[PDB]
Amino acid sequence: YGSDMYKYIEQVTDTQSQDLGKAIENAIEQGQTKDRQQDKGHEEYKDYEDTITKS
Amino acid sequence: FDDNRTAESTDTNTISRDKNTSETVSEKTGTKDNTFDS
Repeated sequence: YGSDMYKYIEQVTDTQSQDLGKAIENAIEQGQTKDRQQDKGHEEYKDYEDTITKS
Repeated sequence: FDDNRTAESTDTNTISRDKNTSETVSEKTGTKDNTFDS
C-alpha cells in the first residue's frame, strides 16, 4: 500500500557516492653556481704623417 | 689679398701692399693590431 509501491512497480535504482581527497606535496630545491672568467688583451699601433708647406 | 690706404691732412700719403699665399700637404698612415683571449 501507499506511494512507495510505485518505486517497485518501475525498477528504480538510487545510487549515491562521495569521494573525499587530500594531497600534500612538499618540494625543496637547492642550487649552486660557480663561474670563472680570465681574459687577455694586447694591441699595438704605428702612425706616420708628413706635412710639407709652402708660403 | 689685403690692401690699405692711409692719408692725413692739416700730404704724407701712404700706400701699402702685401702678398700672403701658403699651401700645406700632409699624409698620415696608421696601423693597429689587437689580440684577445678569454
